Amino acid sequence: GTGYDLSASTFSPDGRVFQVEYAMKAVENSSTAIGIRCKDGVVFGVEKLVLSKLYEEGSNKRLFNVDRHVGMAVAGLLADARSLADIAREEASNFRSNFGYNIPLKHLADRVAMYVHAYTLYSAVRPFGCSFMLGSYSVNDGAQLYMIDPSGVSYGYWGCAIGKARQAAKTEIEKLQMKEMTCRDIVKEVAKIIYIVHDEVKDKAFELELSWVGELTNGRHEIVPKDIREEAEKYAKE
Amino acid sequence: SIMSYNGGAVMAMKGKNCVAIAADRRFGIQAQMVTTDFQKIFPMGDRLYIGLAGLATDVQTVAQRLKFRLNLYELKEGRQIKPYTLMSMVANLLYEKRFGPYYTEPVIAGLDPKTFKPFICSLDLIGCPMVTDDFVVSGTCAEQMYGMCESLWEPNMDPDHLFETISQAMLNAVDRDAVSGMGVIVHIIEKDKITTRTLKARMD
Amino acid sequence: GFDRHITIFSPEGRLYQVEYAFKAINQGGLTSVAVRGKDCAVIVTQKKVPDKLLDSSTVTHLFKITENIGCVMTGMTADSRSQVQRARYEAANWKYKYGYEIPVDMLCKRIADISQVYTQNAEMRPLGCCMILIGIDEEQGPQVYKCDPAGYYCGFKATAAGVKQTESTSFLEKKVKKKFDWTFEQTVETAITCLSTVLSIDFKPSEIEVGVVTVENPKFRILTEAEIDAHLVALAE
Amino acid sequence: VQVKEQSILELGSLLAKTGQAAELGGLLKYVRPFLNSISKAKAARLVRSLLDLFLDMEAATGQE
Amino acid sequence: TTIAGVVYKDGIVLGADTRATEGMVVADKNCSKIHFISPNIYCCGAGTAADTDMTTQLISSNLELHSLSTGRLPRVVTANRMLKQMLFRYQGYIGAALVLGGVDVTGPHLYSIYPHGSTDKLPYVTMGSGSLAAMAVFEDKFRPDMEEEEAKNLVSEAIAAGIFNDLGSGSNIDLCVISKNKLDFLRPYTVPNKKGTRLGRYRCEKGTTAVLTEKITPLE
Amino acid sequence: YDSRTTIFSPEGRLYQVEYAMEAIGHAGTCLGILANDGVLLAAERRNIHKLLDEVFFSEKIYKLNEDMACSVAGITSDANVLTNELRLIAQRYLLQYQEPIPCEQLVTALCDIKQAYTQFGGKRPFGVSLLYIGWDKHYGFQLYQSDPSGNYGGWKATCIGNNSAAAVSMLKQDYKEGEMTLKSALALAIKVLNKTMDVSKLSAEKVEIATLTRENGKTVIRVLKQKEVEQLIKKHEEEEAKAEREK
Amino acid sequence: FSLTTFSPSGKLVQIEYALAAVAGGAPSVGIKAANGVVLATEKKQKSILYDERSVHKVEPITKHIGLVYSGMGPDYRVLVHRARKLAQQYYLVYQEPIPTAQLVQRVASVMQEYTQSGGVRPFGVSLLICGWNEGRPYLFQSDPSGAYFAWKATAMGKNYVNGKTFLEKRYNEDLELEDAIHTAILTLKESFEGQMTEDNIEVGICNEAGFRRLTPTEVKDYLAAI
Repeated sequence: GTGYDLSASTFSPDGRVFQVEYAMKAVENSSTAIGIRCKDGVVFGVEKLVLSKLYEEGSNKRLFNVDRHVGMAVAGLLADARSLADIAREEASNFRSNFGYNIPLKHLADRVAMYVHAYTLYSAVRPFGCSFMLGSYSVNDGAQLYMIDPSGVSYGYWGCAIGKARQAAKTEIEKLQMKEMTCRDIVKEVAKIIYIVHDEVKDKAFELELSWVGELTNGRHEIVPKDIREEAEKYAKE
Repeated sequence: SIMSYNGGAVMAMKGKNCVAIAADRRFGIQAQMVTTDFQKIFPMGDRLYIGLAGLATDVQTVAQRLKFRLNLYELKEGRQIKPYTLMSMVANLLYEKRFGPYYTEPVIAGLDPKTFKPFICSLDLIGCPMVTDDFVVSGTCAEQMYGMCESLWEPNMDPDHLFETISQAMLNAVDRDAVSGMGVIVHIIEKDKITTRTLKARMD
Repeated sequence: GFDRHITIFSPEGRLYQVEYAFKAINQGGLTSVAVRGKDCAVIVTQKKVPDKLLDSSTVTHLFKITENIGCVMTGMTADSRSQVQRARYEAANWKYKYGYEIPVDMLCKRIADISQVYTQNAEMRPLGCCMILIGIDEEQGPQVYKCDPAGYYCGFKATAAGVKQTESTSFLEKKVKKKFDWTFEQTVETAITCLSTVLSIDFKPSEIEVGVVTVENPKFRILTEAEIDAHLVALAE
Repeated sequence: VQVKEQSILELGSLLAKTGQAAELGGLLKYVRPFLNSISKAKAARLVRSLLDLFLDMEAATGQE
Repeated sequence: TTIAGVVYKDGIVLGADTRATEGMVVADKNCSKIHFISPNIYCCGAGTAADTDMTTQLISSNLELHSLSTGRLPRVVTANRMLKQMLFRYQGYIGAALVLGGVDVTGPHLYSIYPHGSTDKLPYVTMGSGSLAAMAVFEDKFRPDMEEEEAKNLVSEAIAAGIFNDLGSGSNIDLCVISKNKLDFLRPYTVPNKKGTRLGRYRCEKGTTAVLTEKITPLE
Repeated sequence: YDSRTTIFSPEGRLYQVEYAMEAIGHAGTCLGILANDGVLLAAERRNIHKLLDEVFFSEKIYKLNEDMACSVAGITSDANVLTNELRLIAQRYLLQYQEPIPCEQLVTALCDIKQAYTQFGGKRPFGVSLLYIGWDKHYGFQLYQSDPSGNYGGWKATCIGNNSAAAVSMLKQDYKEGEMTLKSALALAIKVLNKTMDVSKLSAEKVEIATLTRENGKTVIRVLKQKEVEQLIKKHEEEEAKAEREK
Repeated sequence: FSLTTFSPSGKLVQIEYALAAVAGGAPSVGIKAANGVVLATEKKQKSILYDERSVHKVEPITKHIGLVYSGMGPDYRVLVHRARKLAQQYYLVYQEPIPTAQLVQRVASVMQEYTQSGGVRPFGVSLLICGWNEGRPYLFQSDPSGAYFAWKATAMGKNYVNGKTFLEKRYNEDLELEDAIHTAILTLKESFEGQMTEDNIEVGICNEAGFRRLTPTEVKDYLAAI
């Protein structure tokens, strides 16, 4: 503390970077998220606090489309999250322009994690206050899902959660048996887990932003049709 | 052509423990002479001289820049320049302007500060060194100096006969060319003295 | 003050920032062992996987920088990946500028020079990750080197990095002092028993990931579950 | 050029092995030009080694 | 200018003429067209002499620095790559045609470097204005895995043919033979062209060459 | 109170610059005395450890141009770069005008660069003050003293060393313009150096002196070697002995 | 700020801390003999795990310039790389002078990027330079902030004071032949704690023929009969 947690370039006496240790606290404080790799795809899901009913239908959505087959579910400081999503979109576009075809998810996650590490390495710039999952599917490489901490590195996840209640979500995620369940029931189950996570116990009403990618969508990461997934929300309510 | 814009003819030859550098003293545009006392032989040291041939403006610019670099190097080191090192410095200075070359063909003539070993070399416009032990020349009529030297030069020559041979070659060459002449300056460098002579030349 | 806050020389005549980064390598809870043998060099590090929701396929700390050089990383994972990317870029750039493949010692020297530039100046900070890189080199046999956050690139025969690196180095010093060369069975077994004595869990053949570079067979073999299980069975026999 | 001093060392070793005293004494008195032609330390230690070997076995207390 | 090289059994033999001409007039009769790079590799030059000299000196300096940094012997492939990058960066403005030869830990190598940056590895290489004659001599009298003396003789024959069949080349033969353990420069190896003696004392004694004025500045 | 270099004081003083200039007095000792047909510099060799070889041939005295020479009295790190820049400026003027640079112009350029260093940016002032002796066509022999503040001065007898006050007092007491010659200037310089150096009978090794003289249309800057210096010391010792005994 | 900095009234505090750091613990003695210069240092590796033929303390900058150093070895690597580049650039500019001893003074002078442009944090290594391409040898020392000193015999280790005292008492002298390396090893012995061996001691010699880092064979040969 004191003089060591002032700039990211200052190492702790024990050998730690306290700026990122505090940036992780913003992710821990912001709303939670969940992403599950189904048998033939990856299903996302994020609850979003409607801080006031003055807002329209779900805006500043935690889900983003960084590429044609790749989607990003982010939590934490949302402005820097959107800036990082723009960075990821630019990286995917550059890779498609240079090497053709579609950017593999592992390489995209590695590059964006390296960019985040570059931002947390120096002193003038500050570490990003956001953690996100990158999910994509392809016929060749199946379904992948990588999660990036505000300072850490991408890690392969069968199913991951980040935000306010990580352990509470992860317990039921590990309770759920993935790797053999189709993405439909996985949408139902991610909605169920999010509603199991507390929504109105001490906060306002929450909206359910759920994303899709898989062979059922032949790649092409898109937001699940909310009109037909309201019944999945109803099953989650029960 | 361009190298023959202002004329010029510079000679350098080797004797026995002595060197000799000579050059015409004519400056002028294509056809006319402007002055008969133009300087093309410049002393880089007590026993080391340089001769330049080409555009007179490029002659003076190369001389001034080389003097600047040489003075800086002498101040940095404190020991006198070796003629091989100065030829190298000239070569680098010329090559620094590879695509904008100074249209000059410098030659080096002098003695080692300690061993008193004669050293004569020539350089092209780009800066290729041509180190030999008999003679080098430059200018519009370099072929004439070659033709004269290939029969008037003798190895291990006394400084007096070296001066006689260099004077004969320069006078005949500036007589047989159309752009250079009207006076020949010659410097004889020995281990202890410098002999500067202005030859009796056809002023036309 | 700020002697211990920025990369500046201390009044006592020391550099505290890199001294803190070296302990940052200890932070993270991991260890690695590198053993050079008669003809091969093997590196093994534990694979600490919390919960199975992670993909054990990609949680590794060892990578292929080029076709013949493999590294293992100890410390913070972000800086580790950044230095791995830098090493791969350096190897590719060396192969482009110079036809022959980059020697492992030269790659370690370049990485250590980058780290020394990092500990120089004050705008940036040193990367808290210690890299041990191995590779077969002609006219040199197996070669193992370590580049640290300071920039001191060295290490040979038996070298370890991590939290309990001192105990592993002591045991490997005892082993190398025992004058007997290790073939391509004894080197791997020596590394495995070193890491097992450091952290006594009997090393179920899923929590470690060993990289091997031999002379007759080049390339950085990341040995699979079957190979590590066979080596463990042979050792515990 | 240093092979000669190797021969001197080789000769001294055999003289010590056999136990010769007069021959070793003559050799020590003869090698002085070679002692003052090489490195001072190397010549000095060669002198010490030859002297110690000479004083080892043959106990000429009136001559040592 | 005529330079050539061959890969013999134990290494490389390089040959070159020593005629540096300005246009159509001979300027240098002993111009060293074989340039040292590293104690195991040499390289012959052709084309613009100044550009060739500067390029080869830069490559030699960089490769000496590289060898000092690595602590090992340098490699012919590395020198080729450096030369190719440097020349292709300038897109042939460096009018330098080079013949690189050397001995590495992987075996002797011989390469041809073109001003535009083209390179290739060949058992025998010829370059320069009179390159055609030396290439023909090789094609007629080349045998793979040919011994040291025979390789030297073949290179000498090719250089001599280039000298006597190209007017802008010759006046000496410069040779270098290199192997795993031998680096031997030969300088003038054979002088097939000797200047005839000057008949009569064609010299000028003192008293002639009337001088207008003379200045004497004695030194220490 | 001190801070980043480009500051002032509540009174309005540049206390960083003043501190640096006072620190120049600490360590090093050089003095310059101007006389007719020759101006000379005297320098005190600080470290005379027997383990040196004295191959640089000059430590305090630096030849900066054909017609001038300087002597630094500050930290050597800035002294080297300042001497290099001064030689570069002199040779640039020589290239531009094809004429030796006047001493005043050279000193003004150097003090301008020092004023710039102490003026703008977060850069340290050049902690070095140096003398200059030289000859020109306009003013003949000249002597100048420049401080790290960038405010040079045209002097004729000055010292810049540790006991600079004592040395300048000794100069003022025993300085006579007009009557002064090169030999008398040598005698005065050796006497004042003996005064400012506590150990009497100064060795020729601990004192380095250089004299600039005007030969026939050419400036010669000769550094006095050991034998000539100790001969001057012997003559000075004879003078001191005669003066002391004649009372 | 971004240069050599932190100079209060009458002091160079940051430079003084750098000089305290370069006190180090590696003696790295240097002796300028009549025939040449010997730079000998101590390689006391921690345990036997480290190697001695892998990393070196003596680096040949060019044909006859050898270099030995002091504390902060990682800084020394960058410094010697810069010195090699600078010497190579000088040799390329002034082509073919075989510049070693007419360059040793020059390369020491161009060791101004070494400290006069410190780079925020000054270098923490003092280095000794040897060169003999002038008919005479040269030994120079560049410190973390100063410049060439032109030593004849000195040490830059933890016991550099007593090492220099041993050098002067043992009379480094002027008539000493090239084999003053024995005296250099003896001076190391005073600042050495152990039975020094061929791999434990690294020494390079620079004579008029050139510079050469002595292999462990000759180092052990010299260490024999000591």
